[PDB]
Amino acid sequence: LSLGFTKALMDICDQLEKNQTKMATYLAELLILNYGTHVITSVDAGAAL
Amino acid sequence: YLSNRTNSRVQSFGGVPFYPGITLETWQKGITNHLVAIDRAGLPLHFFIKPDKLPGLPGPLVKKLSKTVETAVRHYYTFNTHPGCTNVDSPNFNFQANMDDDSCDAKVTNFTFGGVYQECTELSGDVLCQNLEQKNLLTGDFSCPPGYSPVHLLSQTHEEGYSRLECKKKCTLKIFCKTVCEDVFRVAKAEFRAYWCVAAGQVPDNSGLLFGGVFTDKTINPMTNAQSCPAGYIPLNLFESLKVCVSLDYELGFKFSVPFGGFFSCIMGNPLVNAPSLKKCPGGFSQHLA
Amino acid sequence: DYELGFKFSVPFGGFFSCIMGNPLVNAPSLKKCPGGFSQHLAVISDGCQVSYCVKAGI
Amino acid sequence: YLSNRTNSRVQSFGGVPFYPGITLETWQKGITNHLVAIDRAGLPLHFFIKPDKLPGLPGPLVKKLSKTVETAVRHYYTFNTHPGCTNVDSPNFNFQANM
Ligand SMILES: *[C@@H]1O[C@H](CO)[C@@H](O)[C@H](O)[C@H]1NC(C)=O
Ligand SMILES: *[C@@H]1O[C@H](CO)[C@@H](O)[C@H](O)[C@H]1NC(C)=O
Ligand SMILES: *[C@@H]1O[C@H](CO)[C@@H](O)[C@H](O)[C@H]1NC(C)=O
Repeated sequence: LSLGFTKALMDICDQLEKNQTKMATYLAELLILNYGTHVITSVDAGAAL
Repeated sequence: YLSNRTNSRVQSFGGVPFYPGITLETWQKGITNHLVAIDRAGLPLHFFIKPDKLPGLPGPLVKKLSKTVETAVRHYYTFNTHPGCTNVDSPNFNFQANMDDDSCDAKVTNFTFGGVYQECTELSGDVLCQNLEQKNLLTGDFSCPPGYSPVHLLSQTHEEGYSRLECKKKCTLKIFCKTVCEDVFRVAKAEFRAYWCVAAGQVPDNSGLLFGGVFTDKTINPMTNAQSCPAGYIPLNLFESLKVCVSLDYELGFKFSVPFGGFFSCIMGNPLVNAPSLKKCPGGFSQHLA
Repeated sequence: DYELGFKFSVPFGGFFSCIMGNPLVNAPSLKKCPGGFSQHLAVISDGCQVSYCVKAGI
Repeated sequence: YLSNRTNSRVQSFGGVPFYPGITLETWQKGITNHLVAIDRAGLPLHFFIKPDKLPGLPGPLVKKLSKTVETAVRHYYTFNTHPGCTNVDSPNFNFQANM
């Protein structure tokens, strides 16, 4: 994983260990808003016209 | 009476900045860089939240974390993950500890008033009926769908002239005949009767649908911020120049629908409330021009 | 053929036009979309839309 | 009443980026690199899980491992290896410890 991704992830994990559900779920929502709902594992470098 | 009409539309992504006089070649040779992801595939990110892919962290806690992230997605996926309200749009009177960006121009709370219907009446000649026939889709002909009411949106008339076709043979004195081809002027007219389709009462979800998207060739579609139909929309050209887009499928409509209502012209009536006793804007939705 | 269909089939159903009837249930007594499969467009024919009931099981 | 109708469809893989005015030659001469696997053949990967091809590891355990991998393939091969459900598509209401 990237650096920022791991940062956000272990941040939510510290929120869950810190039992703060509200801030935790909001941080997860921010994560999904900030990193999208899917990670790409394949693209096709090309062009079209 | 000469009339050329030329169109052209290149749509390239992505090479060298296109320009009309370009060859079909210098495009290609200039593709060295300027590559673009033309197709892509991946996985749901919850799949990537696993103890192996993560550094030293407690085992079951990453299970907790994956479930939480996945549920957050789920929330954001089905609806706009609403704990209390739409928040970022007009942050004035909203509960904004969450994230939610439904829409802003809401002024009515009316119901799912689906359906699309009209009437193309001919006044003279047979020209305009063939192209101004914006027949209903929900029935396959000129009708409303069950549970809906084909209330008259607006009536209107036009007057256009086409030099028709005329290849007719004429006998001189029943012995010989000549074919006198002579195309003649004619002002045809059609009375365009639009009939806005609106639900009568509570809809059964089996045959009650929601839609959205209206614009002309001249007026921009603020729905999509374009002059075409958004993905998953047939542009139903109900009006003289409107192409009323249809959310014929749930798929992305559930999150891009904007559950509209209906309204006649300012001189015509209206379908909903603010037994024919009322005639004025059906509820709220102040004059947002279309 | 079975060969790759078994994994790329999407075990569809059938459906007439919105004005015509339908083959399945939701003795001719019913006339409306055969089961579920909300209006997933496939083609329009002079006003009527032609769709199906395309199941996506195993 | 005149009506031409022309089609054209090149489909090349893979040489120099094709373009209509290209000769049938400058295509070829420009194939120096831009090679592409036009045909391929291999073996099932379970065949490659064998104690010789593997470094120091317990003998019968690699037999276990090969059988497990092969069965996983089998699962993924016939159907979509379903323990409980389709999982990654719409991850909302699915059992997603599998694939
Ligand atoms: C966390 O919150 C739950 C629910 O309020 C509570 O039962 C628990 O004691 C709290 N602390 C820990 C360490 O789980
Ligand atoms: C445009 O009109 C001219 C006559 O002015 C005609 O010769 C020509 O074929 C028309 N079309 C184009 C593409 O030039
Ligand atoms: C196209 O039409 C022209 C006449 O305008 C004709 O001479 C020619 O043979 C047709 N076909 C092609 C490929 O140009």
